Amino acid sequence: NNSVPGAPNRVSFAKLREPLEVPGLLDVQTDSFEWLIGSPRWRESAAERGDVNPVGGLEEVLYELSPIEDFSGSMSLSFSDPRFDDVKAPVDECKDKDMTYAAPLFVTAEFINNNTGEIKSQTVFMGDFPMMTEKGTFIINGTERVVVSQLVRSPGVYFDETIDKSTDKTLHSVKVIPSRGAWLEFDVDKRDTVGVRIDRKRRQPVTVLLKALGWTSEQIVERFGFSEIMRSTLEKDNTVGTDEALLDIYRKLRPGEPPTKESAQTLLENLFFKEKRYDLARVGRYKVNKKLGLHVGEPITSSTLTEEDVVATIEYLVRLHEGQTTMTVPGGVEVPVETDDIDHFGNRRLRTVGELIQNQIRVGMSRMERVVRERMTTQDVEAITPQTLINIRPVVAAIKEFFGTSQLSQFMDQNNPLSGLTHKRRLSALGPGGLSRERAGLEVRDVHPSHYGRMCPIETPEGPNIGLIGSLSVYARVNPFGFIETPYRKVVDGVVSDEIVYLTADEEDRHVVAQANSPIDADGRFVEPRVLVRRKAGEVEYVPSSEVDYMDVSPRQMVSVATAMIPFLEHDDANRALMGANMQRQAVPLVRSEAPLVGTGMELRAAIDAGDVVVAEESGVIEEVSADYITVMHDNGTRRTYRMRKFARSNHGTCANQCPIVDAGDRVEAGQVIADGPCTDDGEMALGKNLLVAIMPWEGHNYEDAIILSNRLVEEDVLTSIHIEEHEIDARDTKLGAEEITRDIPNISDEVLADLDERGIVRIGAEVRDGDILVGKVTPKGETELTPEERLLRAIFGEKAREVRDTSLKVPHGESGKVIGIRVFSREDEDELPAGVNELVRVYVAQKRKISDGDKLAGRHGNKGVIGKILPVEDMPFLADGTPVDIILNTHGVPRRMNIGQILETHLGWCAHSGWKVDAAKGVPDWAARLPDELLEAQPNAIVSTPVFDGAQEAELQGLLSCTLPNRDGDVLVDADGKAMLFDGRSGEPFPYPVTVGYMYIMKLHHLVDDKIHARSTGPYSMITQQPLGGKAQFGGQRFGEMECWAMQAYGAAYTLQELLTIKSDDTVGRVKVYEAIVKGENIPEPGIPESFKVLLKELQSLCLNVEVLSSDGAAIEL
Amino acid sequence: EHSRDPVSLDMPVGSEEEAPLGDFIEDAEAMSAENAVIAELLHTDIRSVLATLDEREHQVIRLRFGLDDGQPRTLDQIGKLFGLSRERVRQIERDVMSKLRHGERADRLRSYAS
Amino acid sequence: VNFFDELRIGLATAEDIRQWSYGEVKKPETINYRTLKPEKDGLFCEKIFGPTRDWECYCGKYKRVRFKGIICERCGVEVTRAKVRRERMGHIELAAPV
Amino acid sequence: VVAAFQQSGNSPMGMVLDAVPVIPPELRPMVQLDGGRFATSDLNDLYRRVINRNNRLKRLIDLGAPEIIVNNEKRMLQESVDALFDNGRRGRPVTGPGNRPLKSLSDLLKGKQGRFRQNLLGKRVDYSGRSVIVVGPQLKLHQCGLPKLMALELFKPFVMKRLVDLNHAQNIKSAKRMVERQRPQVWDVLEEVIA
Amino acid sequence: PGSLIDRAEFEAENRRVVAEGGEPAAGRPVLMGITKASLATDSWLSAAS
Ligand SMILES: [Zn+2]
Repeated sequence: NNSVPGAPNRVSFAKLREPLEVPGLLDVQTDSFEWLIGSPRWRESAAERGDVNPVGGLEEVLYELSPIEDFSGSMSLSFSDPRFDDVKAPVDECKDKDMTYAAPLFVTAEFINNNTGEIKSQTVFMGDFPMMTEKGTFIINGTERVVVSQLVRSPGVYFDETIDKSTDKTLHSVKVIPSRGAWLEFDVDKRDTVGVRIDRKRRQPVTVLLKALGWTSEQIVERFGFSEIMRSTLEKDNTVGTDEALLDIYRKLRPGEPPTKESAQTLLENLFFKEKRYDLARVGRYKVNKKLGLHVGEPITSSTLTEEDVVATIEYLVRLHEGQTTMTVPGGVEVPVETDDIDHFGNRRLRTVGELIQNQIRVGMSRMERVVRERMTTQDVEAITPQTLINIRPVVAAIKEFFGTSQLSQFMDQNNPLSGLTHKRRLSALGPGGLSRERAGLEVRDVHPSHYGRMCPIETPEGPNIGLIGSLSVYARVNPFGFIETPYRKVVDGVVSDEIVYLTADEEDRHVVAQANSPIDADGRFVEPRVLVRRKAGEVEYVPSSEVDYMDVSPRQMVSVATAMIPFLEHDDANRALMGANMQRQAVPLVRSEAPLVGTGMELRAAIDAGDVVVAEESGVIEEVSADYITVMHDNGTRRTYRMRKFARSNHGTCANQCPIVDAGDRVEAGQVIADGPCTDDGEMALGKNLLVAIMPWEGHNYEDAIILSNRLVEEDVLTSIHIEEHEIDARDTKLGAEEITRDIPNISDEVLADLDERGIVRIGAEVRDGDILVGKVTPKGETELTPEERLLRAIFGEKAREVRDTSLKVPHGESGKVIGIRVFSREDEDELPAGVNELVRVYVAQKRKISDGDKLAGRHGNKGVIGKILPVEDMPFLADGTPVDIILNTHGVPRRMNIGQILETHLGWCAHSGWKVDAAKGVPDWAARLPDELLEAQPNAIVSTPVFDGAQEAELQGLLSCTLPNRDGDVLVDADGKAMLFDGRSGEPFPYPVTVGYMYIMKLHHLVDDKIHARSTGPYSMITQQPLGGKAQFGGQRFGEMECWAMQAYGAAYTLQELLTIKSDDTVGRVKVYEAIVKGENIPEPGIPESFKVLLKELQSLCLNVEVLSSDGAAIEL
Repeated sequence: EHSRDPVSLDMPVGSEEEAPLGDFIEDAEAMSAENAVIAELLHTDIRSVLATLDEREHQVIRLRFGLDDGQPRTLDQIGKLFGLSRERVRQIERDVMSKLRHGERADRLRSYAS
Repeated sequence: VNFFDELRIGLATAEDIRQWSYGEVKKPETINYRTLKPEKDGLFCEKIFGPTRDWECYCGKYKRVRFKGIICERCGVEVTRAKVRRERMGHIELAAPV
Repeated sequence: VVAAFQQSGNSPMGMVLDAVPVIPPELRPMVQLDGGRFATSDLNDLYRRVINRNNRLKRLIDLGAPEIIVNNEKRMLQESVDALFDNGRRGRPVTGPGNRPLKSLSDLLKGKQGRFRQNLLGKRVDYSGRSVIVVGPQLKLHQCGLPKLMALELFKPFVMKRLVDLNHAQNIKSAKRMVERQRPQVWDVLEEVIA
Repeated sequence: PGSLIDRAEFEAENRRVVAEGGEPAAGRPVLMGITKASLATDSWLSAAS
């Protein structure tokens, strides 16, 4: 059932058929921007969805703004019909040339003058727009950018409830949270003062505001008569009279100002009913209407609060206080009455890239409109034209500021395709417009029963940002309003229907949802009369097979994309699965990727949708294929050429390669993978290699999570990785002169400069070591008299002063490798450089890293490790046939951590590698009844898959392990239990007891030891504090905090603590004296006073506080 | 370039407020090793090598070149001090150059010329 | 040397602020744009706080190293190490009490 | 309060100021960052405001004017000094860029970024380093393994001195150059110097 | 009255005053939290941090 034409064939232990294929894994990112700009594809998709009014993003934002006009009414402008132009340059050119992938947009502005009645309309330029590439990313200044969606609380009404500690009486609090405007808090207190808190004011009784709105007292009596507390409050208020109530409102909001009826009415209208000052997003108004069940029969057009809404809110509050289960209002249907939950996904909306960009462009457009109206109110009205009126600077400035500094525009991590795909699929919950770490409570970081199918509950950052960052489930989709929907197939009368429907949180709550694993007959009849069911909120209980209303699509509906490719996930613990999912996003693409032996079916789809594999757009026949490029002749007579980037630096230092996997004269079907990017073997994700694992403690080298590796891996380049560094220097003009890159460098030997070329740059392919010169440049010098002996040496040798200094870029500490490529941008060639620069050159250094001690390895089951030792191939334990094991894992860490899934993966991997042949002459055994007919026989080194939550049960593995094929020598190594009798590599005698063996999938994490090693004897120092400091080129000192000081004090150690804080940290002169003393034969001198105390005194004195240290005699002391 | 708002060293960098920009600014003075160790070591090696020069030649260097009293006394000035002419001193200077460039002296002084 | 029996704090009085200070700040100019060097009686003047470069004079009259503790009469600056610039103080004269 | 003031033997006049001091410039550095763009702490801006207000007060007194304007400018100088000593302790804090509050003089002591808490957080030290740890069961209890690439860069003065003394180098400069280049003659001395 | 004083200093001062005829001061032991105890017995330099 491989959807893609040329998928590799890997049988699966699938016992259920998924009625719906996984949607476009990047659909969430692309659809939002497609809606934003507005394209025919989005329009037809919306029309198919049945939306009455298909309205885009740009047109909506600049349509709600129009028609802008002056107060006098003699001027008014409008602009609409936004259309784009073609892109400037291809994505490759923009990324290579440092440009920004964009395309200009035009808007037709119709300028009209009311008095004369004339029209002036023409197209208006509105800057460039950062268009989005097909992979759902923004190319800004040549650097890949991905904007992660954000979770925010949708505007609406929330009826919170709190219980009195003393009165022990329920207190119902109502809160209205508009998108932009005043905040209302109709809260009932023990004193029964049902009031309104407009902008955090005093709790003036609600009746006063209600009558201020023109609501007659008898109307309050009749409408609220069913309410007793509210009736008493109506009878308790003292201030009466519409004018008096309005003046009281005005004084409470703006005291000390002229109190007038007209001013109060105007202020009320401006604060509540005015669209500009107070607005509710379409989603907010829709949610309010649904909650209160008013104005449901017509599309929402007015997006402002109305008196009917306020009175309905007060009625809802009083009814809920009474304990009424439901309420009805004229013109509205019956609706339930209950307190709302903030964490529910029926209340937390998702604002994708479209929403964020729309908000930013709206802010920019409003800022532009302010200036436009100000200019038009003053400029001459006769010869005015919209061209001279519209100002484009603020909008482009706002767009650029958002794309540059906004916390929701992050670098797209590019360790491997999975990491990028997950980043594009992220669900941020922090950043601008949202919660902050400190302010947010710990109750929001927990899981909610509404997360099933929308937000993966396993995948999450391990650091402090736990629970505030998730990921869309596999099947989750974002509805136009922003609420995450999930698929379901509805059961009509106990028979499952093929057709599916998408239900949001509220609809799911109001219905009954079945469980996918529930057995179903081939005719759709529930065999079990009672089936496990999910109810309103975290309630699961058996229900008759008829009351059930909805059913899931697949058991893997509640897992993210990353977590969907952990075999035997159902056996691991939640924390271990979280760790494994997070670590799957840190794998480093090796040189020769190999597809896993055991892995779920998500590998291929994730690889295809990650965008790192080139896929033929149309079916054709390949004419000629080369490493650099491939040309395919389409069936219609048109030829197309795909250019494959090779050895291109990723966003995080790794290399990206694309090797074709097709042969000349092959007919490729449309959608078939043509070449594999990093971490891909024949069009399926491959983050690591298959290693033969033996689970046992071995002489303590694998003690406490350490790992032992055979030297065969190092000498066979099994885990060899390629990393590409990047250095750059620029020649910026100075007031004292212009810097120029030249081969000649002042006072350096020719041997050191033997690698530089005439232009002054290292020649391609020249090995460069630590501290070597990479590009030679000379900077202008002013005037500085030479030191006596330096000047003399200049005179003796004929070496002139050569005032120009040396600032040549040099390879930082701890770098090496070839120089694969050099890129130079010169202002002379008409290239775009930052102001004040003329010559910018960047040199790429490529290093090939082999696995060694300290490098991190980890499987898919969240079991990290470090290479404790790399034994020679002759020392590793070897099977009975002489096959040394490639890695050893400790057995004391498996059961304690409770990730037993790794052992099952090992057993299945061995079965797949050795191949099995289930006996069938007498018939299929009992344990093989449910196995697919094609899975009873396998070839050696076959490919097998176990989909998450639906895969090989234990009985299947037990049966398979007893039917593995023999080796070429005619003997079976592993026994039925899965263990084998190993031979010791050193002693040479067999181990007393059998040991587990099998092929386990092992990745290589990016926490390599090369980057972590850090040392500093003496380097540069800071300026204000004079403490040790320096970029990681020269390395910085460690941080001797306070706990590290208590540990020292507890020892009774006093001289070490005096040193670590004075002589090697802060003393300006003590540091020099000790360095001289060590570089000389004399002893280390006595430390002085830290500069951090002299600074403290010199600052405390500046506060006009006389701080003076004194002796016993009381005499002031000098410091 | 002269019309630009300066950046306040106290604005946070990295956006987590783990440090303000003023923290990460190096100095431009003698480093703990750069000048200190080499300056003192070449001063001691001066006391060792420049002392090897003859007493009259030592004073010649001290005055014309400026070891002790600085103020490099031009051949005319040092000639006024000693009574010698501008031409005679040049031969002795070149002889001193020839003496220094050969042997342990040049070996010691190579490191301070690079 | 390092005998600090006690450390006390007090409320500074007009006289104490002046005694700590070596000079009075008369003008707000911070640096000269053309010479990139401190201005007379500014917020960075050498006359008030100290020389920018060690053993150097503002006008160069006493630029040689062998002038210790000699105030250049031409410009009235001290000839000491630049680290003194981190130590010496100044004081403003409030025209009205605050 | 009054008894605390009576026991002092000083006068309460210290509460009213007539000369505000200025911290040394190195504590508030004006530094030229790469690209020739100037950078400076807000203390300079606050001091500029105070100095300008004081000079304007002196000018008004010299010329003379009705007491209304002089009183307004006196209030101005008082508020400027107030802002200098602390921003936000009273009234609306001052903000030049992006409505960001200028770190006042007293802010160097209070808050998370203050000197007191930063000192409570310790200092950065020299002759130190960090790396991943891997279990080694071949060592005795009183032993540990240091990668040579770290020991060489951490023992640099000792090793360079001993290398000079063995006559492998003629002086300190040559020894430093050789240690940076890591010639084969350095490893023996490095093993010798960490006995 | 009502001010917490350490036992050592209070006892020494009470003995000093009583030896000259002054009447004794009546006090009772009282415990207090670690925070208040630290604040009461510490330097202002250490208290500010
Ligand atoms: Zn001078």
